Amino acid sequence: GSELESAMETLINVFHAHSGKEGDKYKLSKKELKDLLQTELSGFLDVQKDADAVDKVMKELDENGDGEVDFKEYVVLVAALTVACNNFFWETS
Amino acid sequence: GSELESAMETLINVFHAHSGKEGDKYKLSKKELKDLLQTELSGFLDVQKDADAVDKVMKELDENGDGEVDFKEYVVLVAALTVACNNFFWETS
Amino acid sequence: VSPGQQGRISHTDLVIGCLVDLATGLMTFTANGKESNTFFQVEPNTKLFPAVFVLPTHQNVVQFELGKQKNIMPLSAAMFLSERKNPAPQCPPRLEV
Amino acid sequence: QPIKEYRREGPRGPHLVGPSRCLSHLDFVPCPVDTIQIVLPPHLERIR
Amino acid sequence: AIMSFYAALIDLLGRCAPETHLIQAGKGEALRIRAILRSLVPLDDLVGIISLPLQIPTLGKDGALVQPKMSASFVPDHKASMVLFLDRVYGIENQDFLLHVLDVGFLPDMRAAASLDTATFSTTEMALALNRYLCLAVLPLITKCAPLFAGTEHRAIMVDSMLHTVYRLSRGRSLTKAQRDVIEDCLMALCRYIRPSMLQHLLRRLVFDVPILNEFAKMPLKLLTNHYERCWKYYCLPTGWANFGVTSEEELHLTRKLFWGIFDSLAHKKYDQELYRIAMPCLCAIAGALPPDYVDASYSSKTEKNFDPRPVETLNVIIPEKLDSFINKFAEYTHEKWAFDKIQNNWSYGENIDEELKTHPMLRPYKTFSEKDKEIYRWPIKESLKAMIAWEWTVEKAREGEYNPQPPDLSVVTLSRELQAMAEQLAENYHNTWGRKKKQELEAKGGGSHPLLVPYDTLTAKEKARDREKAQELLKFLQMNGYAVTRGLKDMELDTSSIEKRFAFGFLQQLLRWMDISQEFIAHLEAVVSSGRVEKSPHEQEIKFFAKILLPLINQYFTNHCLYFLSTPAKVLGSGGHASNKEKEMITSLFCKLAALVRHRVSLFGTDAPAVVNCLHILARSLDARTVMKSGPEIVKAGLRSFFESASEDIEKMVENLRLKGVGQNLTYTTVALLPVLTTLFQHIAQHQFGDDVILDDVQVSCYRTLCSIYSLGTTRNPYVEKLRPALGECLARLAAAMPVAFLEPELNEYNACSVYTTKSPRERAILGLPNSVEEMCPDIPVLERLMAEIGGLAESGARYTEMPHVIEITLPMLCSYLPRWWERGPEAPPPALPAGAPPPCTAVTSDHLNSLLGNILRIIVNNLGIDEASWMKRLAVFAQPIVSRARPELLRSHFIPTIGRLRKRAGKVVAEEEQLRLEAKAEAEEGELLVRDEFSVLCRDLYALYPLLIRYVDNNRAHWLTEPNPNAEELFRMVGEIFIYWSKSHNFKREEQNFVVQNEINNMSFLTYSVQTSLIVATLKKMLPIGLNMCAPTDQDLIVLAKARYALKDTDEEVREFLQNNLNLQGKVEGSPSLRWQMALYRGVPGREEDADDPEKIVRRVQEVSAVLYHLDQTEHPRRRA
Amino acid sequence: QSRGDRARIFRAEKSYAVQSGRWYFEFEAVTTGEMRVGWARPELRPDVELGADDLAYVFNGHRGQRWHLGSEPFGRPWQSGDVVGCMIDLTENTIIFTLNGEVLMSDSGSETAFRDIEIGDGFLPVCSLGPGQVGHLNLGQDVSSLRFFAICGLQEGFEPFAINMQRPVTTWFSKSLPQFEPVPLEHPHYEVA
Ligand SMILES: [Ca+2]
Ligand SMILES: [Ca+2]
Ligand SMILES: [Ca+2]
Ligand SMILES: [Ca+2]
Repeated sequence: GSELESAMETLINVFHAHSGKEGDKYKLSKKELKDLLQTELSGFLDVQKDADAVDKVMKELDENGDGEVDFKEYVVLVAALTVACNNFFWETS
Repeated sequence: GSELESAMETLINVFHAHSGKEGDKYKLSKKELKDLLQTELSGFLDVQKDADAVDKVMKELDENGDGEVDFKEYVVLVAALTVACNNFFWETS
Repeated sequence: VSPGQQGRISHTDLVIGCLVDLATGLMTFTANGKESNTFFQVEPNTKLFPAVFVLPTHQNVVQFELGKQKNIMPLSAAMFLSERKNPAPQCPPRLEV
Repeated sequence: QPIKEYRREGPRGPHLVGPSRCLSHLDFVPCPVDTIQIVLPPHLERIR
Repeated sequence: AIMSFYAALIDLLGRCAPETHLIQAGKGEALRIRAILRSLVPLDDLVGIISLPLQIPTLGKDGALVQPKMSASFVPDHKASMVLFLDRVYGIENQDFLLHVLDVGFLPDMRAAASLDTATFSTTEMALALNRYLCLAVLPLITKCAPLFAGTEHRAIMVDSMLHTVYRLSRGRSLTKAQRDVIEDCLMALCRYIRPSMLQHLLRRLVFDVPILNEFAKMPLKLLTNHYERCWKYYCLPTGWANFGVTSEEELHLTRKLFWGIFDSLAHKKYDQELYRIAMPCLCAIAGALPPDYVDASYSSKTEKNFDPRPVETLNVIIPEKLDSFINKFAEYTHEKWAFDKIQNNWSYGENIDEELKTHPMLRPYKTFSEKDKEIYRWPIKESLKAMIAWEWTVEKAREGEYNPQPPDLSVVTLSRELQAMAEQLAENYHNTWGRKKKQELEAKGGGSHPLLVPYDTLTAKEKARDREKAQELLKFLQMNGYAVTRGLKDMELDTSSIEKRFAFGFLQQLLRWMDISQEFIAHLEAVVSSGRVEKSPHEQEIKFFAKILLPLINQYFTNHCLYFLSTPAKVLGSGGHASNKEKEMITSLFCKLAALVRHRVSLFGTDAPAVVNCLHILARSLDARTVMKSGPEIVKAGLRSFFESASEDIEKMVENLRLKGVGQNLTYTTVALLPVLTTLFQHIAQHQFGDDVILDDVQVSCYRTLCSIYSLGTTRNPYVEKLRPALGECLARLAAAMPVAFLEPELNEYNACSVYTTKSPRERAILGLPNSVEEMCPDIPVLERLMAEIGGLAESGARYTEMPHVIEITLPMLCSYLPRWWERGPEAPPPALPAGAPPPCTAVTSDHLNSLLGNILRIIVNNLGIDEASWMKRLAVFAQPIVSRARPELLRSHFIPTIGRLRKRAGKVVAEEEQLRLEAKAEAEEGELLVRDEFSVLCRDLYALYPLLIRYVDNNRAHWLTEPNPNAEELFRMVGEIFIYWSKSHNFKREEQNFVVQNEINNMSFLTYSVQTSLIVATLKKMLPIGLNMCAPTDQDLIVLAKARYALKDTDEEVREFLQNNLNLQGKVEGSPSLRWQMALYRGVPGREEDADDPEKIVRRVQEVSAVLYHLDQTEHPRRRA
Repeated sequence: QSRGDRARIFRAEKSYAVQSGRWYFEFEAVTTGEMRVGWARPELRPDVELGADDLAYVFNGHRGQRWHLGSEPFGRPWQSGDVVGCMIDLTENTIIFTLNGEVLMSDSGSETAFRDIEIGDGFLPVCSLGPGQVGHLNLGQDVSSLRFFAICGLQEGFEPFAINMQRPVTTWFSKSLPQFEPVPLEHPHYEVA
């Protein structure tokens, strides 16, 4: 419903926050991306704890290789993983 | 902190609740998805005119060829819809 | 109703016959064939409607029987002038509850 | 007064009147709440 | 082979059967084919085949499995073809036929499958085939035909049997997931359409099945949610849901038992996302359905407790000789009472028992009564007394107790509440013994549940009576023989206490206990977040339960039953029933505790904070302050006063911080919760007129501090301040409405009885922090006269919103909410107490003050017309709606007419721009299109801003205008009509109308008391149109009829004027029709009309105006995600 | 007394049933107690309460409710002397109730009190006066006598119910004197064979 609309709105809010946190126009540098991540998902997600994972995620997110992430890429993949977690939780765990 | 988790859990509540009442308790059947979208978005969706459009979009959205929309597929599509809404925001001028 | 039978669902049916002698203006009542003390006297030229007041207690509530005992005319003969001397019981369509 | 009237005259026209409340002979019988069963506690008798 | 062939042939024919849509369309070929098939296969033969029984496996031959050779016998798949043919060809449409086939052929099959569901038989080939046959052919058919089940009371026993059987089969194991889904869908489909009273027995089973909250229990949650949501009318309304009767006492008892069982089990159980999300709707539904004031006939303080049928242990304990004497006495009494039953049945003594003979050999005196039968009669009594001893029930002889039967009479002897309860538990033990016997029988049979296996208490009252006769007989014989027995009933200790026993009472008490738990774990969470951050969170279970269940439950319950909590005993606002003073007290306690819980701790709640605040709003709405203030515990009184005082402290703390981590926390807490919740509380107080009673003493002092701090903040200037201004203004307006002291009129305060100074003694209010003089309560607030003179001066200056941002946002709402509240308290108002000695009014407000005020607001808006952004304007209009009711008539000529006229001129100019743009094409058209769009948007904003005042004014003065002709009113009609003409002409104007009403979240119907009918412009035109018709002459209606035709022809305005001019002598004739006669009569009866219709130019202009209005009114009334 | 019989019903005669058009009449409540007013079909039953059956559509004042096949809150209660104007528009199949010349509105805000009415036999003015109440039914035989007709209804084109009836409209009331009547052939409970 409008609640799901507000969910997309929250995604957009959090994105634009860290896109301008370091001033990277509207696109997440490696540092913006890291800080973003450990801010939004405290717990299940790791960037400081897993810097090699952060680097591999930099490469994977930036298939284009730009090193910056716009809205499409992370929305797709991050939404997929973050929702599929609970689907697995119900299924088995 | 956990605001993206809040958005994600709200998403889960909404689409699971919209799946269960109408059909199989978890996944997204065609009728489930049609009524779900009706519940979800108003004043923006163009699919309201024809449920056969919902049917064919379901057919594509089920590249796995099962007639049931997977949660990951649905979330990635609604992320693309977030993409469309951000494009709407920019188009505004 | 007998006092002994009182308080028990009776397996029998009760029959109450109401007799009116028009010439003498007299009315009597007989229960199951046994005469009852209750009697009434009425003025001449009075009109009386057969009647029953009942609180339903079973599917089968009551029945108006227009019979005739020995040497007593039925009700239809009194009710209709044409049948004034006919002794065979009748229930023409006009007669209804 | 008239008895069991349903119509009355008035300034603008006829008034339709609904059924009237009627007093019953029993209404005159004074019925207080029974009190014989009640026995006075001593702490209430001294106040009595 | 032969059964297979015939089944295959029938299946083939059924498949050949035409589709339902073709049959409905009536295709002759399809109807012919269906007729041929019906002739080939007789229906009765299909019913017989479905009826035919299937051999089922048995545990015979020394516990072995006798499974029929599937390939060599009659199999469910064979019946599947028959069912398919019966559905496709003959179809089921008659309720009687449905019941007939169901009973004869289907119901036996589902009974057999349920029976075979046991462990040994679960995996048998025949059992699996039955599951397949059912879930593939039978269950879907019943689901499709479910609606026919309405009004089936005549076969109620069979319907209830079907429901029980289907539920048992659903629980059955070894089912595939699809099979279980089909069965569950059938269950919901049946329960949706079947009558509520039917569900009594099924719900009774569920009361015991669900509370365990196992995996198999989830479907019942949805089932109960749907049923209770659908039938809430039938369960709570005293009258009962239309045509469906009313709930029964036992049914309501089952409802309460189920509610509390689910509540306790959910509270105890650890977290589970799916289970909690499924539960919360169910708990809300039962909470709504159950009556607020319902009281159970029987209450169990002990609240004892797939099923446990073991009886209460009695054999372990021994029997005293005293109780043995009682055993002999009750044995002879029971023998005598049995002989009394025999004499009632006409049975006598005999040599042997024979029904026809009606004689009995044991019908002999107790002296000759055989020992074996004597032991038979005594042993139940021995067991009962041993059960009493095991339960610790102690029986003491006060005195010894006192063929042709001679039974001691028990009717005269009664039983206290204790003894009635004891009879209940004795019947419970007897029923448990019965269930133990049934348990041995079911063990031998290999499965199943006896219908009476369900707990005794859950059993219906009449069914409970069956064991209660013997239980209560034993209890009364104990009493007569002199046994005094008592265990110290906590039930009697509680006493009847109907108020405490009300369901709402227990619900609220549990809520308060959970509230204490909330305080505890919020303190723990605050400590851990402050220091020693760690993730154990032992209360995590309680936190999740609170947030997920209790808060939504609070919201739903106190929204659905707000009326019951507010209705006073004297006056019943709701449908029926009124809460107790104690119930109101716990409501207030909950409100204060929740306010304290959320105080300064909103960030901790986070995503749950909005739900918490919604619960605050609902509790504030349902709160009844007047009763508690008049009478209530000093502790709850102090809780409410402390909430008010802390709110004042928080808002003043705002004020100074705003003037410039804890500060930011206070800011966000006040912005999110304290201000809106306080606003809602004040609004409720104002609506219910509770202000005089509730706002007194310390409450008044806190309210003064809040008011004056808000006003000082408003006077202060800052960007974040102007951000906060709207909410502050709304809150202060509500506070002004609630306030019972004329703060704006200190000079006359002494008259006000309801004032802090008058109530408190001079010796008092010095110990308190109260200024000696009322003027110093706070001097910053100006007096009413100076406020009025100022606001008039600024209005005349016509300065800008930016010039006076504080005024419009705060002072105007304050003052427009102030005048109405104090107008009645002041003079010049209906004086109901005129005959009695009336003290001089505390306020001096008069209608002229309100009139001047309204003229001022009109002046400010008219001055501010045309500005790019005036979002404050809509809020000002809504806040100013209340005053307009008393506006004096001359306002229309002084302010409205020029005001709306300027807007009419602006509309003309902008539409002129629109036609010029239309003439422009391509890039010329595109440029300036957004321009004209913006002018339309700002004009629409101003237009909505102005109307609601105008609408409410019209409502008040329409009587005057329509009673007596008014040239000014006629001019206003012309003007509004022209505006509507522009509206109808310009499509862009309409779309911008919709854009504004949607974007600005305007509730369009609220102003009247979103669609075109809801659109204000058409609403305004309709509201004024009667004046336009009235000012016209009845005769001229034919001219309007012709003018509307010309407008349909799309002729120019001058063209239609000239048409009427040349057709001027086409006037209607009074002699022509009679209606015109009384039209003419009324028209003449109204004065001043002898001068009407003197000029044909007047006639034609009037007709043209009205026709232009009606034609466009008729046009109005009657006409990317996918990409 | 029995509540099914407690209130007297006064209706117009059956021969005045209106099949089409827009009709108006007024009902002044000389007392604030229980009183219903509206439109009933010609086959209205004396014993059944107004608006508790499909036959009648009415507005009850003392509580502020609209009755048809039950009750639903609607409008506001009147005070003594208030005039309820009842309007029926058969071209639109709607019934409107106005108080003191102002149109009453339901909770949803809809102006029409009742909607989607099938003409059927027709409609007649009707009122029900609970015990101890007095009302005044103006059917517009003298158009000037009406109080709020000009303010509301006149411009809308509604007609006084008896605007052109030279003789006063005849009324039938629910006389509460029991009398014997033949057992109905379709009586739900009692069957005579
Ligand atoms: Ca960026
Ligand atoms: Ca990238
Ligand atoms: Ca699904
Ligand atoms: Ca798929």
